[PDB]
Amino acid sequence: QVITIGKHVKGYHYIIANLGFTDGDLLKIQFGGAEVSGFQIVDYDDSLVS
Amino acid sequence: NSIQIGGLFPRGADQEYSAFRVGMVQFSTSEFRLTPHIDNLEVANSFAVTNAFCSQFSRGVYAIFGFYDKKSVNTITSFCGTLHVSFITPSFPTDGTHPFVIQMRPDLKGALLSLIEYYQWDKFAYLYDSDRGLSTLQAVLDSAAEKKWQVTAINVGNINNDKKDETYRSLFQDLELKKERRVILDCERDKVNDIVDQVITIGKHVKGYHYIIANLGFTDGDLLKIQFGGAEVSGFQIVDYDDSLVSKFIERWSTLEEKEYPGAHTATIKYTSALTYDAVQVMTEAFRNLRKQRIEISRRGNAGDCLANPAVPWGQGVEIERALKQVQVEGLSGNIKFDQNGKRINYTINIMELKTNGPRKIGYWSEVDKMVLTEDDTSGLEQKTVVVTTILESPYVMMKKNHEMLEGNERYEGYCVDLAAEIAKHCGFKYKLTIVGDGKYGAR
Amino acid sequence: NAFCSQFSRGVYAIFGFYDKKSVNTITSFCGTLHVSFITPSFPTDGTHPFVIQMRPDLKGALLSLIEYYQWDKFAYLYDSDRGLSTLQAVLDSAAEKK
Repeated sequence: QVITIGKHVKGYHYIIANLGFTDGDLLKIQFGGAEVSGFQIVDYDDSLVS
Repeated sequence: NSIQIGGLFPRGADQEYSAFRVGMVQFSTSEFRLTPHIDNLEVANSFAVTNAFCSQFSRGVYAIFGFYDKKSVNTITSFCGTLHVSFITPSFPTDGTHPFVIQMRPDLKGALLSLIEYYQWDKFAYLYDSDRGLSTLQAVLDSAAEKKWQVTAINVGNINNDKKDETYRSLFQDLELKKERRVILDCERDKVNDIVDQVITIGKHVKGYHYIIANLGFTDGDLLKIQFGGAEVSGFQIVDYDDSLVSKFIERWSTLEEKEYPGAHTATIKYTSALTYDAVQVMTEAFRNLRKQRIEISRRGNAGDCLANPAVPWGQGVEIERALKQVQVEGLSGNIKFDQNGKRINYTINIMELKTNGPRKIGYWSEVDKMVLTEDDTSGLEQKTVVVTTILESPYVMMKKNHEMLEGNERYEGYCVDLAAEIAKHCGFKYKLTIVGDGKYGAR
Repeated sequence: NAFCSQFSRGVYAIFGFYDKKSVNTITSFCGTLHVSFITPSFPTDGTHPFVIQMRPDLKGALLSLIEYYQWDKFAYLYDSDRGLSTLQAVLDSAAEKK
């Protein structure tokens, strides 16, 4: 609904409050203009993870 | 009289071919009938055009119908002038005035150059694809040279699909080198549906941008995802849905079976499909008139070789074409008339601009009467000039010496005249300077 | 008819000129009938098989020459009858080179 009204442009900023910040669709607003930041409890670069 | 006709469809035009069959259901009359030699074949290979053309010549059909390619437009003109075979197309308009060539798509350029001037533009980009022809592209640069316009033209359709993600990101940054706000798009509806998604991907649908779609089915694509974007997108309709004859057909169209007619169990229709349905209305009227004229078309279907040297023509098809251009009926495109070349006249296209409710009409453009807006003042809020009362006083309110040539708030000068701007500067309103009647300051 | 004549002759190579109205014709047959054709006329656009051409391209030298003359603004008269690929090509660089 944000990208519907186009509020992903430069000047906006968004913060997601969970641990799987990378779980949802981040791709459609990857090139939006705003800045979206979050967290990981899980690092994918670990051996035991990989 | 079931008459040998010829029909060549590009593979995929099934809604049109359904709408062809609807007009075949609708406009087939009692006495004379049609022998549809349907050719659902590709349009790219002119050899494949050729063998299918010589097939119906070997069939000796009395009319050929269907679409054509820009690669095959010089092919079919090289034969319809040659073999004297009257062909009818709904596809894009031709350039050269060719005989035995009938076309159903009206021109767009006269309304469009009106619309730019109606929007009163000076500088804009212009994306386009070569595959539809370039006569519009050639035409606009002429007026742009005349109207000193600064036009950026970029062909886009030769980009492959396999990289059709980053080329655009490369592309619109190049438009942001000049930071463009005014874009005219002229491609396919699907190409529009390709590119509009990439715009909303990078979010260039916000306020400040403006887009113009160069087709007749401006309302065909997804307008919904950018209905609430911020930019302004405007276009045209050859087909007005509010007509009775239209709405009757909509009741017929939507009630069709999707399996019995693919792509027909829908609310609205392609305007291409409308010209298909309009053509048979003409095409029955054509064979209607030669029986009213009592003209026999009694010629064999054994027309010989198309490579007969020389292939002898037959002048009844001259008279067939002669009776075509006198046809004036009412269809989904409305009133239709021809020139001496089969090119359409006496047509009128409306202007449709996407709004919050959706698309809406503001005006038309007749074929000769230019862009006349049709006037619906739905602006329920309009910023009223407020009433500023005062009285003539040096140095507060003094008449300008040339108040006669001047007008309104300019005729009044003095100290307070400066101040009235400042509050209007600060409080943003509009106003009108008015004078007290009796010339008194005021007492009970 | 002249093409099908030499096909009826079954000649081993066809040679000569062509039109911009017939360029889509001959490509629609040399790809089809697999007949190697050679032209000296203007260069083609699509990479077509069985199509041999003798005229080299002009656009790479010409865009060099404008930059060699270091230009910014100019008129450009042209005729459609030779093709328009040069016209399409220059507007791309003109958009790039403002």
